[PDB]
Parts: sequence; structure tokens; C-alpha cells
Amino acid sequence: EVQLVESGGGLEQPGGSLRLSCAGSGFTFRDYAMTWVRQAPGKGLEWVSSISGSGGNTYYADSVKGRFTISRDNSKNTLYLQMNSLRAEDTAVYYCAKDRLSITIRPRYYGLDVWGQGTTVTVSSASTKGPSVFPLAPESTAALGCLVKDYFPEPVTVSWNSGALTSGVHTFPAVLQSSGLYSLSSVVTVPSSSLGTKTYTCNVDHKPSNTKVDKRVE
Amino acid sequence: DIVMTQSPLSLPVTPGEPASISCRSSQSLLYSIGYNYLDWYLQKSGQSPQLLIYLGSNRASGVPDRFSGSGSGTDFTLKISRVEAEDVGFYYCMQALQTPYTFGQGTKLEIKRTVAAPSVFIFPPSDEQLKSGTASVVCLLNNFYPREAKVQWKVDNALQSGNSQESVTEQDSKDSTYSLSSTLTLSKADYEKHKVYACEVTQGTTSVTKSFNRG
Repeated sequence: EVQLVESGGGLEQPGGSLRLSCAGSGFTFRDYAMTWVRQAPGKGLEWVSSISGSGGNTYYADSVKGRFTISRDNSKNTLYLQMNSLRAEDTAVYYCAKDRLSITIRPRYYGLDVWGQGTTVTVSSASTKGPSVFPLAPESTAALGCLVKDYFPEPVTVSWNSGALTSGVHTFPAVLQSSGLYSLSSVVTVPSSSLGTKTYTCNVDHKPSNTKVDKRVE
Repeated sequence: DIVMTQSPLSLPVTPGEPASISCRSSQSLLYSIGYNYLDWYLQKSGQSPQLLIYLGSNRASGVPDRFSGSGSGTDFTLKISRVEAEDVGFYYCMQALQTPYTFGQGTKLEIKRTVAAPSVFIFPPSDEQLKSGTASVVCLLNNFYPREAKVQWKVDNALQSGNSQESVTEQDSKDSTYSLSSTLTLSKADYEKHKVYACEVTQGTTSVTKSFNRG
């Protein structure tokens, strides 16, 4: 199937620079305009930049002109965004999307039909910090969880039992603590009769700090 | 830049009922007869946006029969013939006539359902955490409706203020409930001073309290 896979997100100082990447598969990459859209925390979608299939034309939102530069490597089926002179307003999840067929004499529009998984850019003067992962240990129903405490920047992902456990999982929005670090909890409800027989492990990933921790909750 | 505006911004709907979300553009989106450059997108909690409708009325691959787009020029409507629980999320219109592409503010589809009292669980700080000098006490409110619930922390029956934070999930795609966790942050020193830790959950005039003794 058609997929877009993004990377390159992380923390940079105000005034700093970062490059995002978006690798496409399952379509003839060079035939299509490619587009970046972002979403600031708790805000809506905002268009950032587009580039035609051939790289013949580029387009930018007024607030990013000059500072941001879109590019593509057709031979690697990859779209890039060079983000210079970073500002607080640039803190967002960045999505790439497949845009119009641009090889034809008249471009053909199919919507932004395929989107990447997103990558998070944080512009802040602080340092990266990896989380500690603490168990939340144990009616016929038991609740257990993990507390992912004191990390920066966003985000953290959590799965259970390497993705096998999906039913009854609640992963809460991160809270910004007064310390300026985030905390997140993830819980699951399970049969209390199962606690002796089956193991429950939370799988925590914080890509910015290269922290990938699995915590068995006894 | 073309300004896109949506109505409403919040849309509470009962499953099985129709829904209509409206989008207005500041300029005509009709490029030529039959071609209005207006799209609709859905974004579910913790997911990327996904295309629903393109060019005003074209339904994207794999989108249910239930979704349709209509309108022309400056006025557009996304319609859901019968709303399902899993339709919860944000809906955005976007114009693709000109760069910059511009989006409406987003409309949050909310599902109406019967009241449900939370299942409440309290978690002492882990021994692992207490090694560090901080204590987090966690209260979980599981699978409740509506969203409005008051959490009060009590330590040796003293009402806490200013030392707790909470966050809430978006509506569950199957059962349309919310879950909430509240975290009480104490110094380890303060935690070790006191015995009884209680989370009190209030809906209307009904309060449920879950507690543990540290000792």
C-alpha cells in the first residue's frame, strides 16, 4: 500500500535548524506534488509548503518563506523540509502528504490522499531529557499501568505487550509539570483472574532521548 | 489568503442521527464548472488526518457510503447520513484552489450517550519512584459519561489544592465514554509524613472515594 514515513523531528533551540524527511512507497513519487502540513499543540491544521513532482516550483506559507526550504530526492523517493531560524511558532507535529499529479500538462487533484504518521518539532531553550518509567501495580476487573515521568520534549509513545494488548488500553494526554518536564500515564483494565497467568509489559518510546524501555508491571 | 470558517465548532450527535458540518470560504472555490476545490478531512485522536471528500463531492477510497459532500462557490456541507460511535474526532474543510492551502478551524463531533459512573482506582507511588525523592499518587476514573467530573485529593482528610494535575482521553470509539487520570505530586518527605490517601470523585451530588493507607 501507499505509505509516507517521516523522520527528523526533535528539539532545537530558538534560532536553530532541523531537517525533516518523508520517504514514500507504493506510488510513482516523481509524478506527484508533495506537501507539508503542521499542527501546533492543541491547534488546527496549517499548510506549510509544497513542491511539484519535478521540483520545478516550490510554495511556502508567508511565515516560513526564506527560513524554510522544501526539497526532494526523486531517486530516493524522499521529500525534505529544511527548517532554519526556528521560532516558538514552529513547535508542531509536521505531516507530509501526497498532493496533485503534476507531470500531466494539466495537474490532476485527488485531495491530500495519503498522509505520513507525523514527526514532532519542538523549539525550546531547554535540554532533552529521557523519562523514568514507574509501574502502577494492582471486582472481577483489575487496573494496572505505567507512569512515564519527567521527559522533554514531546512525544512519548506507549504500547502494551509489544502491541498485542489493545482492548481496554487508555493512554492519557501528556501533562506539562511546573518543572517544565512532561509526565504521561497509560493504563489497562484486565481480568483479575489473569494476573497470575499472564504478564503485562508497557513499551515506552521517547525517540528524542533514544529511550526505549519495557517495564513489566508485577 | 482565503479564509475558511466552519459551523458549528462542537457537534453533539446521537448515534443513528444525521450530522451536517458547514464550511464557508471568503472567495469562490469554483475553478470551472464542476470543479470546486474544497476538501474534507477527519482527524481522530492521536492519528494523522485522513481524506474524506475531495473536489467538493468526490468520496475518497475506503470512506463509508454514509459520508457525502455538497455545495458550490463559497458554501459547502459535509453530511453524515447516520452517525456511528467511531465517527468521533475533528472534521476540517480545506481549500486547494490557491496556495496557501487554508483550513477551517475544525469541528469536534461528540457522541451523546447515557450516563455512566466511573470505575475508580487509586495507585500509591511505586517503591522504585520513592528511591528518587518524589512521590506520585495516581487516581484513575475509567469509562464514564459525561466528561464533567470533579476529582478531590485528601491526605489525612485534608483537602489538597494546587498539587494535582489531570488529563482526559477523547471519547472511546466503541462505547463513547471518557477516562481520566489525576496525579497528586508530593515530596517523598511529605508522603512519608501522612497515612491516609484518598481520591474523591463527584458526579452531580454522588461522591465515590477510593483510598489506601501508606502504612
